[PDB]
Amino acid sequence: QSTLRRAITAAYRRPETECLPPLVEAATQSKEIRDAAASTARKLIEALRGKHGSMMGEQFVTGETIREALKRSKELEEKGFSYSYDMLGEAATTAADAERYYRDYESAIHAIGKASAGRGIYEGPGISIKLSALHPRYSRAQAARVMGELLPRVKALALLAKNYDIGLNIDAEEADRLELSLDLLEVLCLDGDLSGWNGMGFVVQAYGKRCPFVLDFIIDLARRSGRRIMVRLVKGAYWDAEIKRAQLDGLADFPVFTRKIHTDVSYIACAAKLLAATDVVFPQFATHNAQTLAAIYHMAGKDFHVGKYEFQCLHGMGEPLYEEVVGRGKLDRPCRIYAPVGTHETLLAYLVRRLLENGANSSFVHRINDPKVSIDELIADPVEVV
Amino acid sequence: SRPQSTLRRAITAAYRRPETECLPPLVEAATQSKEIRDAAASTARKLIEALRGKHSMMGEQFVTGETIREALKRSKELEEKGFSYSYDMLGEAATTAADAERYYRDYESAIHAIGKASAGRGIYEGPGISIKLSALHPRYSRAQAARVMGELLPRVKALALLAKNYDIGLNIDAEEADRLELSLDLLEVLCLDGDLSGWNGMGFVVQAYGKRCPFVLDFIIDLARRSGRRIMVRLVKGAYWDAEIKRAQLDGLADFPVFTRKIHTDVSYIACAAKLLAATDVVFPQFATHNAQTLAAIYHMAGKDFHVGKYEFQCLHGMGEPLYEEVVGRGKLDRPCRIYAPVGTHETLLAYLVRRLLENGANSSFVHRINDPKVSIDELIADPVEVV
Ligand SMILES: Cc1cc2nc3c(=O)[nH]c(=O)nc-3n(C[C@H](O)[C@H](O)[C@H](O)COP(=O)(O)OP(=O)(O)OC[C@H]3O[C@@H](n4cnc5c(N)ncnc54)[C@H](O)[C@@H]3O)c2cc1C
Ligand SMILES: Cc1cc2nc3c(=O)[nH]c(=O)nc-3n(C[C@H](O)[C@H](O)[C@H](O)COP(=O)(O)OP(=O)(O)OC[C@H]3O[C@@H](n4cnc5c(N)ncnc54)[C@H](O)[C@@H]3O)c2cc1C
Ligand SMILES: O=C(O)[C@@H]1CCCO1
Ligand SMILES: O=C(O)[C@@H]1CCCO1
Repeated sequence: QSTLRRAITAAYRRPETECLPPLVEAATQSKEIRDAAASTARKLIEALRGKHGSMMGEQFVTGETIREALKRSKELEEKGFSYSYDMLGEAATTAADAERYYRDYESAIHAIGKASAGRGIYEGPGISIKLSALHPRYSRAQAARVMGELLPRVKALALLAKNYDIGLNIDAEEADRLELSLDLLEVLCLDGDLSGWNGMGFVVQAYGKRCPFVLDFIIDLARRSGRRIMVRLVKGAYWDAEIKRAQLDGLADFPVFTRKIHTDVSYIACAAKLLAATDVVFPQFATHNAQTLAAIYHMAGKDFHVGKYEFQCLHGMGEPLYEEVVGRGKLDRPCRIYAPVGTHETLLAYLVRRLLENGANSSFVHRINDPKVSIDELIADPVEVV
Repeated sequence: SRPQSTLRRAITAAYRRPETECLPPLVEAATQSKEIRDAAASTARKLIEALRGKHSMMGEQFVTGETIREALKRSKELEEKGFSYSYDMLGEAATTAADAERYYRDYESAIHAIGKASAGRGIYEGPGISIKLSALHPRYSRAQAARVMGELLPRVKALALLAKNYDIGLNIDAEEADRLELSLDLLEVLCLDGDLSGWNGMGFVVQAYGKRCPFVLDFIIDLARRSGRRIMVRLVKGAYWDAEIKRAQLDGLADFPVFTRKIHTDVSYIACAAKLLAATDVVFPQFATHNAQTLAAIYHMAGKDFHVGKYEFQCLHGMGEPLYEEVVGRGKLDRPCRIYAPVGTHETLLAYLVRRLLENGANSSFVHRINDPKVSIDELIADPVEVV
């Protein structure tokens, strides 16, 4: 327990109207930055609108096996992309399923680590894992017991990632498991067996009210532990399910925002916090929204080196945008592709979240193709609109 | 004894009966002769081979129109070929009274439009409507059945009266397993309501993935006999499987209200089809499926005697037309098919579209397996009843 942890717990269901003022202030940019970002966003969107899958989900899977996915990665790697591979799987319901997912992650780390061949955590590939894949009652058992049995499995995977010097990211799932996953991150960052490795990564969801306070805790943890934690800032993939759970629970105040523009303001405010902490954390700005991207690109300033920060996108969604970003002819910033690996069976749940993401009228990836939506609207600054 | 005590006790007893105890009577009822199985395999092979010689996640292909007027206009082409329609004004799980009132008015306006378009074609040849009870009562899943019944019954009765006045079909869609009992009690009250006399358009869905399915059918067939209504019965597998599994896990159940082996649902469907085909005097069976093997099995089970009004097939808009173009029509199988036609926009599409992705994306689904290079035609035409 700490002042930083208390701020997280107190924010869990803080009224939405009380959450917004500090985010609005932090997301407010100078006129020079706003004008530059609007110019960059317009250029990106005009390029996107010069560009343009089925329910088999083929668009979203990088390969059936890690061997297949690694072979298919060379073309984009020399263009300036990197990869984070995800062996598909989540919400294990039996011990056998959790054991199989563990074996999949373990085998992937060996293949990815060998393929990395000493490129390190920024220039080379990494892996993403879901804690719900590794424990058979992740959401239905007591958090203390879940973390206790989960810890040795995650530590063993992190030790392999350290052996090869690759990144290992913990994906963020449902809101009620944020606290458990954060306790696990803290144990790992204080574990001397992992010293000298900066590959531990952690996702924080800007649609969540606790997001800035989680970031304060992580930034402080990185600074005191000496681990340069990789922090993937996302909006969030489970919004519809969080709303349904909160409505059923009789909750007046939800753990997530209910207006999309509030999530957008939260993201920019949290990006400002991360960009002020690049000494101690490695921010990873995961977004397909060209306005969000352009804002961060200008907020980050003129100084850049590989390892300072990166962007990220999902395989099958982000390539049109990021082909306008990576490379010396564009913005010369790197992007890491989240690359699902698996069979069609393990793909299904991930596909549902992609459908909720692509099919929502509020999503950038839907609006970019909507004839009713103007470029002027797409480049709007969320602080100015809210 | 309480009215229908034996039939009602059989439904309740089946609710969470162990799967292994449910299956033996279904396997026997679903067993067909070698001669019929050979003929059905030949028909299924032809249908699948056609399904490839003649021929999106965002699901524009699943919605017939944004308004009922638009949907009705777009229906003329397939009606000309011999298809019929059941229109669904998209929307469900009303969270407020205002939402439930909005959906009620959507349905009411749709019945007037569909009824005008029907122009006296009647309940079999002409279009109908499908409704979801969760759209018409706020917190349908949460409120006690006493409060839900007392407010929902007058609304559904009013819609049924409008459908009677135009002589069109009005079908109650089946939703989550925990609302089966309420919906069935509502069906009974409507079927015994003299104000609806002379109209056979009331319809009801039964889900063959549910353990209660044959016992619900027994209750419905008996209800048809005592009410004098020829109840339209849509036999489906079911659309909420993934959600039912998750809910039963969170409910702490040792035995779930749905089957967990996919071929058990197939056996259940065929057994229930045999029961319906033996009761066509008092119910109108509507076999909703996109599975060519299921379709062929029922086509042969039904035998050589057919007339429009005996039974029909059904399919979802954007899924079933390629298969049923090999079914409807004299040179094909000469059997009718009704298309379930959603009407709405992105604001009301989400829940339905999720169920379509889970249906189309699942490795166990026929519509996925037909495009799977690892699945032989032999496997697609195999009778699942012989596996068990
Ligand atoms: C590489 C990568 C990794 C990711 N990892 C994770 C992860 O581990 N865990 C996770 O949960 N997400 C993760 N995400 C995010 C998620 O999968 C979506 O991709 C992301 O939220 C889309 O945001 P955007 O900026 O591209 O799009 P935008 O269109 O700008 O934003 C869409 C987002 O807004 C939010 N939203 C929509 N409607 C509302 C509303 N009414 N009220 C409040 N908020 C709303 C949702 O978060 C939605 O996804 C990841 C994304 C990427 C690109
Ligand atoms: C016109 C029409 C109307 C419909 N109306 C309704 C309705 O009101 N309510 C409703 O719930 N459904 C309804 N359905 C059914 C549902 O929407 C699907 O279309 C249907 O279940 C798919 O069955 P199939 O025979 O086409 O395909 P198949 O591929 O043969 O069967 C797939 C089905 O098997 C079941 N299943 C999958 N995995 C398992 C498993 N592991 N264990 C047990 N069972 C499993 C599911 O029911 C799944 O949909 C309707 C379908 C049609 C065509
Ligand atoms: O699984 C999901 O949908 C998100 C995107 C990638 C990681 O977590
Ligand atoms: O809504 C659904 O998904 C099913 C199919 C049509 C009616 O009920």
